[PDB]
Amino acid sequence: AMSLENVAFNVVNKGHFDGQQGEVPVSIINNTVYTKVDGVDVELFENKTTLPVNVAFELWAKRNIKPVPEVKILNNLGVDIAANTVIWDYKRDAPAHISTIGVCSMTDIAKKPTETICAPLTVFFDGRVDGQVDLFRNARNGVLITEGSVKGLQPSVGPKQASLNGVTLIGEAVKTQFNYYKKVDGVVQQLPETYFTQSRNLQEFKPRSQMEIDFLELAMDEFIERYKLEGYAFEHIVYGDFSHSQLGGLHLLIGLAKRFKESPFELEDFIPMDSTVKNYFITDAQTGSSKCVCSVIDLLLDDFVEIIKSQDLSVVSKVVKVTIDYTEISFMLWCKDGHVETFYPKLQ
Amino acid sequence: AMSLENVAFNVVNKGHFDGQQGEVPVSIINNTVYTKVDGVDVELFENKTTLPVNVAFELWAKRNIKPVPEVKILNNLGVDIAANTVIWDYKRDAPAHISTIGVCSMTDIAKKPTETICAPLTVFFDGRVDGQVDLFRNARNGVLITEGSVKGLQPSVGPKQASLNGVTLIGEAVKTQFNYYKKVDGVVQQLPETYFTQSRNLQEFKPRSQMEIDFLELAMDEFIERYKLEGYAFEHIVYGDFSHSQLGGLHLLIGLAKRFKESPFELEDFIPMDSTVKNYFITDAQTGSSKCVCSVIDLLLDDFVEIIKSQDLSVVSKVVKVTIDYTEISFMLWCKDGHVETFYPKLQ
Amino acid sequence: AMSLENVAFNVVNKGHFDGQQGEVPVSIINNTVYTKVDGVDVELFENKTTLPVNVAFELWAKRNIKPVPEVKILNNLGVDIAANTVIWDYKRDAPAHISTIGVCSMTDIAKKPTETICAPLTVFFDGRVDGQVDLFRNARNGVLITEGSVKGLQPSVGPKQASLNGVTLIGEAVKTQFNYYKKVDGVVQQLPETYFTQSRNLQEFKPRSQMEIDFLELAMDEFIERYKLEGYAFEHIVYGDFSHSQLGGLHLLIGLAKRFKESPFELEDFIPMDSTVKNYFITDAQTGSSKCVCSVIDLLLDDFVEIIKSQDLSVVSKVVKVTIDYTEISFMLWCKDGHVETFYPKLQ
Amino acid sequence: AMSLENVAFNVVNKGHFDGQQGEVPVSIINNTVYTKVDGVDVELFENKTTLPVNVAFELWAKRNIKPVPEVKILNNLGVDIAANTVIWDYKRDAPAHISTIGVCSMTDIAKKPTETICAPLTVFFDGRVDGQVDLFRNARNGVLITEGSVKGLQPSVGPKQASLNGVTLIGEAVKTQFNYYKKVDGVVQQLPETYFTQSRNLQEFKPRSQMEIDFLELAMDEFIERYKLEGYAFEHIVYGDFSHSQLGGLHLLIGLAKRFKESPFELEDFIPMDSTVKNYFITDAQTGSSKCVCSVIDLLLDDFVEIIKSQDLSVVSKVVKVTIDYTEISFMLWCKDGHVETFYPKLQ
Amino acid sequence: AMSLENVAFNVVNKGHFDGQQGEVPVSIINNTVYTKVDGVDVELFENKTTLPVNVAFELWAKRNIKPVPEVKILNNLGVDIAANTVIWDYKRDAPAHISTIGVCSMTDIAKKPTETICAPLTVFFDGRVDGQVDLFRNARNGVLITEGSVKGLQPSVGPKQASLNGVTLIGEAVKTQFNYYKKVDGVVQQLPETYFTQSRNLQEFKPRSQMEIDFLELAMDEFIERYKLEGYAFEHIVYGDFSHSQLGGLHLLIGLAKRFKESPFELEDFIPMDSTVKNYFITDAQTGSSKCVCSVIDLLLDDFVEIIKSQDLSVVSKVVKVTIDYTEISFMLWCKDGHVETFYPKLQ
Ligand SMILES: Fc1ccc(CNCc2ccccc2)cc1
Ligand SMILES: Fc1ccc(CNCc2ccccc2)cc1
Ligand SMILES: Fc1ccc(CNCc2ccccc2)cc1
Ligand SMILES: Fc1ccc(CNCc2ccccc2)cc1
Ligand SMILES: Fc1ccc(CNCc2ccccc2)cc1
Repeated sequence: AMSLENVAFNVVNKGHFDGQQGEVPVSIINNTVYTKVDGVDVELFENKTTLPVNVAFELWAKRNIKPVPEVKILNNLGVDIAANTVIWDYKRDAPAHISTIGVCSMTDIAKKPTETICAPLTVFFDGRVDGQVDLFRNARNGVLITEGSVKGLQPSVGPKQASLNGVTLIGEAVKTQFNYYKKVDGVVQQLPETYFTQSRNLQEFKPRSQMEIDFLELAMDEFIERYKLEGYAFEHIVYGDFSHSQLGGLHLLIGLAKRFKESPFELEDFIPMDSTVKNYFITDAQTGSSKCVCSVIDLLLDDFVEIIKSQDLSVVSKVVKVTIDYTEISFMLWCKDGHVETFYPKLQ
Repeated sequence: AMSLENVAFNVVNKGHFDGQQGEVPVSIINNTVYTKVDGVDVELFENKTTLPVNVAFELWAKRNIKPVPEVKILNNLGVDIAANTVIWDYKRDAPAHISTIGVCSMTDIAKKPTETICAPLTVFFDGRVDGQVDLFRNARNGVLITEGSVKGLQPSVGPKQASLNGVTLIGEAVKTQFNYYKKVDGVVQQLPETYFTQSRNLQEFKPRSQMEIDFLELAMDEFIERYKLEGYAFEHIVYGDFSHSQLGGLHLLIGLAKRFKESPFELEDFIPMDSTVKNYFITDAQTGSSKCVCSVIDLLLDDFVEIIKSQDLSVVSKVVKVTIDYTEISFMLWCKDGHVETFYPKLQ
Repeated sequence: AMSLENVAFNVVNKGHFDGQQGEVPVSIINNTVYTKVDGVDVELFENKTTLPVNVAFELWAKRNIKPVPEVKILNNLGVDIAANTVIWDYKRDAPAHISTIGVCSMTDIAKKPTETICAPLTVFFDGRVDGQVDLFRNARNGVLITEGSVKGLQPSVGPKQASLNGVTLIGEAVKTQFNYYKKVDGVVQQLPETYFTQSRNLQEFKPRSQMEIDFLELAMDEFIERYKLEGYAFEHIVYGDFSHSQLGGLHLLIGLAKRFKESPFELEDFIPMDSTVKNYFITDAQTGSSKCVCSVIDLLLDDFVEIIKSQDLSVVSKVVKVTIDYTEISFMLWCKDGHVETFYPKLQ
Repeated sequence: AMSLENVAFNVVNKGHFDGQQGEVPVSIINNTVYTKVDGVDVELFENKTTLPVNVAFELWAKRNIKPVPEVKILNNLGVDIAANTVIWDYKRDAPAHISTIGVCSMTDIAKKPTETICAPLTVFFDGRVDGQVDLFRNARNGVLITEGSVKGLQPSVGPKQASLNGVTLIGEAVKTQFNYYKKVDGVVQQLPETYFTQSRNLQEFKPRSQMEIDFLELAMDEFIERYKLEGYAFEHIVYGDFSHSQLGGLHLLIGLAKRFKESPFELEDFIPMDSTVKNYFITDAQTGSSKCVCSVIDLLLDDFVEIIKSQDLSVVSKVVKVTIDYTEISFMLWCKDGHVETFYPKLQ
Repeated sequence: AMSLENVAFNVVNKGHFDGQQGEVPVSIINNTVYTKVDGVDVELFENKTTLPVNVAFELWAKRNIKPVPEVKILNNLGVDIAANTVIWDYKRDAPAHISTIGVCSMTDIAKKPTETICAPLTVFFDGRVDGQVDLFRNARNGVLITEGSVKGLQPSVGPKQASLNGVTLIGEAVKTQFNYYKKVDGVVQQLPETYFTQSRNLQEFKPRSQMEIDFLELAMDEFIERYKLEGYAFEHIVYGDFSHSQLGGLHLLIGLAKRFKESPFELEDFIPMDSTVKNYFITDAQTGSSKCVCSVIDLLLDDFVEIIKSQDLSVVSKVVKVTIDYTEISFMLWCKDGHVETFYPKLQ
């Protein structure tokens, strides 16, 4: 017995849709959902999605309030829909999927993922929910996350971090590291050996290794000397080159964070969404150096060092493919006389 | 247990809100209420009101589908709100009243007209509903319509016509003529002696007396001779004067209807609402004569002749107040040498 | 090379999208698509769909401008999507299907109906287009219309009428009667024996048989005597019963059209869409008789007489299922002492 | 002292902006301007323009309520702006010009047409307004309409018809035929010899010559014999050819009007604006014949016969340029063995 | 070959419109431009302008991504339009000019600034673009910025700072100080000797002279003693007077910045735009002192000291006109017994 007034009642008294019974007066004026509280209209939800206001309101209310995989991971693993839940994309203020399975009468393509309409879709199953592991086994295409082992199925250990209500974190009171499983056309497909991005903020950056603690504390010349990174172009790639009108390098987020405490800069996120490699139109406020498309990845500095110090440096220009967050991130490695010149996450 | 989906279910399966149980998927895109019918969004309601889309949707669904007094009569009798119903203003595509009594949680000022909030409002009571006559007796201010006689109360016989779902008609299968009662500050008022407008369409005009049958059939000179209307300016007032750049007269709808069969014309209803006297920016397509504000009343021709012959014709210009549809309509009577020049419903 | 400006160029110079090259300046203000014509913004399209303005603009521009099956027939045959065309629903001012195959990059689920995403959808194939008959043979689910005979396949002769640009007509200069074929899970289905609705307007009604010519010309008592329809309740079912406050019967459009010449009435199409049985909130302007849900079907009078005389009249109330426009329409047959009382298209 | 509330006061009490003083409460909800009338919001204006709601409201209120040249004539004469008035385009529900001279503070480029900003614009001057003829003399570019003769200036007699409040008419109580004058770069131009379109409706068509009276009354074979039009392709050009799937000809509105009495048809005005030649996506309801772009001109039949008989019929295909409504209209004349095949207003 | 999809393709792959070829799917829902990225709609632009969504999208995409003069400077110099570029007003989230020259088909008044329509407009020319200096020479009215000297033309050295992508900065890797030239009616007009505002933030304030370093470090009494500013009312003008219910003075931004580190305050920018003198409705959170219109200018403290210590202090109240950012900023100087009382940027 689903209604706009019942969804709004749950939002008011529970913080989200909890399945409780009751109704509150609701008014819809344009893209905002209001509720009458003692004679005054109070704002409950503002629709920033491409879905009707009341439909988006309900999907937001029915969002998954448990630690869930980050949207970048589920996209990298080809997820089209989520089974009996709404994975909310907080980076886009909209559902990660536009169609649902057993969530909202307006977006539901099916009530159960067993329906033949779901067959060609990679459905996401949450093993922490009863019967979801069995549904993964019966579905043609899908992705499964589990807290433990699923008998017979070879797991892929995922990232330490999951997104809890938009807050990406490594769980202390909750489990955020999941075992991942994928199926394509009924066959369990083996997930590749992968690196993971650390999902850190530029303004809230914290080092997660001694190399990262040393990068932010030590100066450019002594860090490169301490970690033997001579001839690997860290001065351009990680640190940046703001001397000319076009910003040079600055492809690792640790280098951007080190730069941010000295000089502020405008990172224009021209495609606001979650991805393994993010692109920004950067403008440096101190020098006036700028780059229209500055591809930035947040790898653990040790992992970027392991990738860069595992490449052949004798080719003028070659594509270096690396598996990060399950997807193959192609990099452009440029060399000269046995030393690196640049190594950026190649733009496609 | 009121909801958007339940109101929409009733609209789909019953034509209006009938109190039935059930829900249909609803989507709100801007000011339109849609419903999913076999995978396609079908339009259910387009909000032309100043109220939120879903609030207006519900009040429209909960509209009174019985013959009710025309909004002009209800305004003339100073009604503010309706008791336990929604009088829908089809001429404005909105409720006749913005606040309700026991209809919608969003517009309800009270659940029962007995509440002290209703005390200063002239509440409309429908005698055909059980207990509404008793509520009129207990209310401080109000208007009551009844099909029969009320104990002790002296009635006022209203118009022959009522509005059934926007279609104004004189009932054959239903009763449309009501007894009217009014109360101001607890005191049963004596309603005035009044004329009634006939509420006819220009394109669907039908004569309702031998004088009206003769007006439309006979020529100007013959009709005025037959009914001895010489010196009463019917040639200007009723028939019209399209010889100059400014349209002369044409204040009675019977003369507009006679004119409409011969030559078409543009009536610009610049204030779309129901009123005893309607104003139109008229442009005659044949001659090119026009009038910015052409006040038109639809009186029975016999009633207009009775009013015009009941006047003193010795004043150059005087205001002639006539009680029509219970309200006092001011007319401007202009005379010259004992004869009328014009008699129009005063632009005030 | 698809763009908003190119679609708009085609609309301006060709009347619809014809694949021509060129661009015109376009401006989008809210839900309207405008074009600059000599310095003035001219309206090109107003979006009445649930899709983004520019997406709907393109699908409308790319609509099928050839006689196509009526949306009621296509729904009745369970069609989900059209192959390499846009069937435009003129009764809803929106595409008949929200997803396309090889039409618009925004709505396209696939470029060709052979893609595995189309497999569970009943794709509509137009035999008049090269290679569409072969695609029907290869598709798992689908509906096929052809002007001629298909090798091996047993046809179903459809309605005489098709919809050409929203104008339903029986072709004289074009062919509008199609052979229909259906496939479910790869198996060519045997379509049922069906009656067809005549798709006539209330205001533009024309008789299509001597019985219909006699119905509109003769009086109630004479027609029923001439065609020996005594005891079949035609006086209530077809003609109508406007004597009481609730309109009795009036389920056949021929009786509504006969009534319309004498007295006008308000048909409130509360679910604006194309269907075999249409429901209307009717209000008769002469009597004041009304019905919230008045189910109306436009069968050829001969076909309704053949259906009503092919029934057992000994049950107080039974459901009579009739295959009309390929779908099973349930009727409610009410009898008393061997005679009919009512026979309406069941409100279910 | 201009305000939204004062414009709205004038609209309510005068039908349009008359310069009167006073204010009424106004509320703006989205694109509609409402006014509070006795506690209920009444709609005053719905913005169908590309301008802000209140700006468009004011320009509409300040529209020219005198017979003015039709927007097709004003465009043909290359007018950009009107001097101290608003020419309202009723075919587009918007001002004919987006910028004003002494009308609205929001759209005003200048308070007087003498300002140097107006210098490169062809300003329209209405001779019926005091001082407008003198302003035409002083302006660099402009168009002037007058009821009488202007000293020294050689006139161009315009169309018999002008547009009075959207109603195109030939004045009986007003003058609608104007003398036209044009100036380009300070030089009084000699306007060309021109034909005029008759600006008639398809549904409200009236013949304006004996040839037009004979066209609508006589049959195709009789009319062509009476007026000796053998070999001029009137059977295709004027009458139409609905035998094939593509509608043949039908370029003259008199032939469309003759056709309309017999069979109805859908004229899709895909570019809603006023022009000398109008294009329509036509669909004939009887035959099912259709044409994506059917160019239609309303010339007096005598003028079309004078044009078609004034041509050389020995070229397979040539462009025939005709001055109509002051603009050069290109026609495509197709001949074969000394006879016409088609002569349509060229799709360019 | 300009299109919405091509502009959106450039925004996605280049950060701005770079002239590249290609298209991405675009959807417009209300005032937001979305793009389909792997089946999910990602937001690309939200229209905060008074222009149509797609028109504003294109002008924003085509914005000048080089250091350009600040909008306050170009307004002060009377600029109406920019030649073959879009100067984007980041303080208003809209183009600095509503009409373009060779940028967008919808906003273009001309393709080249040489067109006679541009003649009365002060067109902005960027000398850094090939042929723009020659176009300035040929234009009737205009403003020209150059990095070097233009033979014969007497330059005006502009501000040290220019706006690079909304970030106002003094160039280190780019040149931000330009030579300015102006022409009025074909004549090169001599630019006045002017002071420049420093364009600093209240929250991000940095001193740019020893006097400013001393103002923020030293207390009120020792700064005024060190710089001999006794009897010049710096205690009221620069520092502020929060003792009464109406805030006293606080007209220099350096004084506001000094105050901000001690006590926070609400600066209500009631006219959000770039100007030499900014007005704010200030409310001091600590004391509760407030001023409806508090005019604030950011002059270098040395320049304000040079202006105040160059005035005659014997008049009770006089207007002191000073040229700042090329425009004459009139100040109100109030004196008493040879000492200043107040000196604020006079409100007009
Ligand atoms: F839970 C969900 C998480 C993410 C999504 C959207 N992923 C779209 C995609 C599909 C195929 C390949 C790459 C991306 C949908 C639901
Ligand atoms: F049923 C209804 C019918 C009419 C109304 C609105 N009447 C407004 C009014 C109030 C006082 C004097 C004049 C007009 C409200 C409900
Ligand atoms: F051409 C088209 C015509 C019609 C449609 C929509 N039919 C929806 C439907 C699906 C299943 C059963 C009943 C109705 C889609 C495309
Ligand atoms: F009164 C008016 C009537 C018409 C207009 C608009 N005419 C636009 C145009 C300009 C140049 C050539 C062709 C068309 C503006 C005001
Ligand atoms: F690049 C541009 C920068 C600024 C503008 C807007 N300046 C408007 C103005 C005009 C006259 C005097 C004062 C202000 C337009 C384009």
